[PDB]
Amino acid sequence: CSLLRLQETLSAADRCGAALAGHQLIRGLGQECVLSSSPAVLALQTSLVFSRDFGLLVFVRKSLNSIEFRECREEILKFLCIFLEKMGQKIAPYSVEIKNTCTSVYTKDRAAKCKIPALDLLIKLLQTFRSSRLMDEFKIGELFSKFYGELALKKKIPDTVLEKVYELLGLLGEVHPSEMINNAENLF
Amino acid sequence: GRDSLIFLVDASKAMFESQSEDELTPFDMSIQCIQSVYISKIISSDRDLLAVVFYGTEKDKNSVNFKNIYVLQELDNPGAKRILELDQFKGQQGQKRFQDMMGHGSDYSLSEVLWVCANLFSDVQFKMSHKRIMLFTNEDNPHGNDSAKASRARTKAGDLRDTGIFLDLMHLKKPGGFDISLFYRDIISVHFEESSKLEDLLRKVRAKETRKRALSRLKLKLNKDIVISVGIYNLVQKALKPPPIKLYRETNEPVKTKTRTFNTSTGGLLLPSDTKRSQIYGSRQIILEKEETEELKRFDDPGLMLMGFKPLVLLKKHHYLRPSLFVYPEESLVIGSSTLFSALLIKCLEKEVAALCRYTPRRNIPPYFVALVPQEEELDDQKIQVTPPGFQLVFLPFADDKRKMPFTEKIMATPEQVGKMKAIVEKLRFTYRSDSFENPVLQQHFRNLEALALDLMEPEQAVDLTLPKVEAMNKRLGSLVDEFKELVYPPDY
Amino acid sequence: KTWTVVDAKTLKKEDIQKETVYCLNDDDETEVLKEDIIQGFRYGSDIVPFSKVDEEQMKYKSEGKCFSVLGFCKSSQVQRRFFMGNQVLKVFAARDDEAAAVALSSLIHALDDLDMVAIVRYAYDKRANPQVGVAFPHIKHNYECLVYVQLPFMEDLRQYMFSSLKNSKKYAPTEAQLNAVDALIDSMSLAKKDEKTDTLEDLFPTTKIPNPRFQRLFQCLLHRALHPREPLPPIQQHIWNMLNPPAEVTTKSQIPLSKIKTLFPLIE
DNA sequence: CAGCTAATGGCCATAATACCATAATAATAGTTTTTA
DNA sequence: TAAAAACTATTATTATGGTATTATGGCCTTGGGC
Repeated sequence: CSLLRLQETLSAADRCGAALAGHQLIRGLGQECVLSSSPAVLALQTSLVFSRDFGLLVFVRKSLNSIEFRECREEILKFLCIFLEKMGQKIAPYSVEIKNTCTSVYTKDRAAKCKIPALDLLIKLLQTFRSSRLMDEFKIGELFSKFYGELALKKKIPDTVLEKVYELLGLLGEVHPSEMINNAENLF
Repeated sequence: GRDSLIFLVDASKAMFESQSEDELTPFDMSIQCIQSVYISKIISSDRDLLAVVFYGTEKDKNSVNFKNIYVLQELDNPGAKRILELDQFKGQQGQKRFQDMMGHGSDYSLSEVLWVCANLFSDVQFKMSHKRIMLFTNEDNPHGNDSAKASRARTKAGDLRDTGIFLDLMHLKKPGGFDISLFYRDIISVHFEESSKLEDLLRKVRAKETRKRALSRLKLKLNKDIVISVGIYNLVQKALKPPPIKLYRETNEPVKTKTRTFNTSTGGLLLPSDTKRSQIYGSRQIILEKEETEELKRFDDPGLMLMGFKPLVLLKKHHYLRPSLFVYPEESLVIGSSTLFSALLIKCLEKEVAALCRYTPRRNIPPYFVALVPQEEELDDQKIQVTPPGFQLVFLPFADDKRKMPFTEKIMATPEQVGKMKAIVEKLRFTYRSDSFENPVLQQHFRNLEALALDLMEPEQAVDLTLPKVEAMNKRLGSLVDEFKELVYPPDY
Repeated sequence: KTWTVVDAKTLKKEDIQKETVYCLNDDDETEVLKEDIIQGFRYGSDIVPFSKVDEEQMKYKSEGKCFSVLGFCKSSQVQRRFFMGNQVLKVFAARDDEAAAVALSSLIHALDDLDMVAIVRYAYDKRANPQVGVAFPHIKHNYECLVYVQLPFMEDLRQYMFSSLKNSKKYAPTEAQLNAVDALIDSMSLAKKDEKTDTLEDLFPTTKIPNPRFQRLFQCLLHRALHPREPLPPIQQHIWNMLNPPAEVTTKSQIPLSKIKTLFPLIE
């Protein structure tokens, strides 16, 4: 609630631009998210908290162009990929939702890559990527896998983020469906 | 790093008024001054940020929530409709409407204003250095009534200068250009001159460009056994624009176009693997790796080597090509080339001798033979530096340099000419300068962009002479070129 | 040539071309087709929407060509560094009716006596360009011309806060090393007086001694062109002969190369 | 025609572009320290 | 055992260039018995 109210509210006023305001916001409610934790009350209370801030930020920073909010998705995306391990499962709504979500966060790097942040962008999406993965999907991922495996198939980029260059190339391997696997191991 | 520069207009009352004078309110003159530097940083395109604020007035624009202020804009590198947004403010209709619509003049209090604009130095979120501010006032008397305001001037003033933050008052014509000397110090805050006006500002920055830059730092091993690291510097690059940027049509927005290689036969892709770097001639196509190419450069490494000592006068121009930009040998990191490099230049210049090097550009190259003249160190009383101590980075001449140039006979002149020719040139000569020299015909386009910047009719359409002025040509010298013309010839041109 | 970037495994350029791939800007920023776009910028904080049209029209220029003396000056205030450019024009007559080439010589020696330099517009002819630059007579007795070159343009001077080397007050040794390594500077003087023609033959005498990039490649060219793929091809030291000065000078540097290390230490 | 055109054969400068490649800064992590 | 900071170093940042490259750049060359 203060989690949820303070997040959707202050984060909402932030839709006129936030800068430090949002980020620390993202920090405190995000960071003081888990350090304040209890089974029952706080565990599943979060489960809805996390749940509906998912539904939020997909919208929120999806809209948000880059600006402050490249750094807002520093704060978040870090808190995201680390909040994967929070729920190994009960992911399914947020499995798929975050699936094409962070897909489009690759896309948000695709708007503007590089600088300092967009590194942090795709990088944080990468650990966002796998510990997420239970298998449990087929072409919800595989679809993504395809032209991820294009998006990294190419694209001279910084020395730093180059993990993505290879990032999903075997992660698509953990996606068992053949013919894309064919595509890659031919290509790779 | 990308710094602060600040416009401000004083207000007591009559300032936005014209003093009932029949030209302009010097307030407005200031207006176009603001225009001029903010616009100026279109051209110069300076990551320095600019300030537009007034005070001393009826209503307010601020966050400090006090009487007699207005913000105009927060610190910025400019904007086109930041320009336009401010462009309302010329003209008596815009004088007034600007005034009243914002409200114009009641009272003020001085150092209050200080930390006003200073507290626009609050506005810094980024890396700036220069704290530089300008007040626009004819005010002869800040006040006589409360000299506690005066103590406040002499009080917070020293703070704000001590803040490293610097405002002065240029000589903006209160009568005499000002008649006041008297108490004025507080109001205000490599050998040059100073000016009282904007015109200097205007033209001076019409073509102007970047200032603080030194980046990629190489080395010179002198021998194998001893060290210097060499600062690479551009006196200029033959400065050019930031070049045409991709923005799509109605969307107006950056394309974020990308490029890679599809297969150009089959609908597939292509990869740097899948290709290579070739030379082809005649029958034989020959293909060798982009790597193989890029390391075929390899001889040593980026870095430099004293290769010897040569008469400076040995080569003046039999020759010339792509310039030295100026490497200053670094001495902080590696000093003693403080001393070493010092006496080096001392005596090598004394010898009229120079240090040849083989320069190896960045991420290797094939390196090249280039002389280094020792560059002398020129400073006057206030230290005009024409010759920052260093080296002339002197490309050597090579085959390509001489790849071709003709030779044949030459038929020669007579002193009968030179008797006149000399003074003729004395009429054709000018003492020249360091300054007002460019290729404006490119400047004219960031004029053409000054257009959309102001969104107006015709550019500044300013004046440099890169083209000769006929009245002087036919004036000082005259037609004596006739004498020359019929000297040896009835030309018919 | 560019290092022709074409195919591997075939070499056939048929598969070969790069990807246009023009995109939209943001929020999936997807493909855009029909390459045409406006031609614009950001500058400052401001996007600079604009076209190629308003460019072309709004652009003042030269005509198709011209070359016009912009004036003259003495050479005293003038500096080699402040000779700028790369391309340089030996300029000879349109002759046959050579008269104004002779009077040209007249103005030339009107320049050379008084150390006089030329200030001239130059618009290159064949296709549509304005330019402006310095030009100056060079004198080598048998034949001479004026050379068009770029006048360094007022922006062209970068200048720093640099504290003077005129201040050595933090750095001085005893001269007693400095003089000696001067004598080195002689032993390392590349051009010393030779032939008693007062032609000091600069070891590394520039000139007929080329630069690698081409030479280097050329060895790559005979090798790989004429022999199969290999690692680094012969660097044959005639290469490095050129690269490195002669060791009578260098030998004469050796013990001075010693006095370097000895007399002149290092830090870091 | 008159002379063959005259756009054919050629194409150099550019500007543009690219790659492509750093400091100006600001981070990472980092391996030690014992603590436990 | 790790386990704590930890000031250190790293490699991370571009803004800014320079290469290097593209492209034709609007021109000089080619043609045929009437």
